Amino acid sequence: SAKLIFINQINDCKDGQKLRFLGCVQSYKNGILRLIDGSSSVTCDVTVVLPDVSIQKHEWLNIVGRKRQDGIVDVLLIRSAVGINLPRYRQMVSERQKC
Repeated sequence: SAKLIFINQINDCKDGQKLRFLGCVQSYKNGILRLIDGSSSVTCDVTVVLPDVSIQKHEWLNIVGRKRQDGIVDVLLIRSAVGINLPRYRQMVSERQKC
């Protein structure tokens, strides 16, 4: 069960921790997906190209992956977040963390 967090909290987590977060595609080249949320960013290693994951610059994606070290996440699964209500998403994530 991945901890749902913002990209700006990834560096607070322990190496090897499973995480789920949302990020906007800055670039996707040669196996590396650079994701940004506001002023925070994370480099995501999409180590294997698997079926059914269509990525485009500037789209928002939901990532489940493992933290490798600060700023780097090994990806486990990618789901599209087209149409996501960003402010509501942030309130919901934060509400769970208020727990």
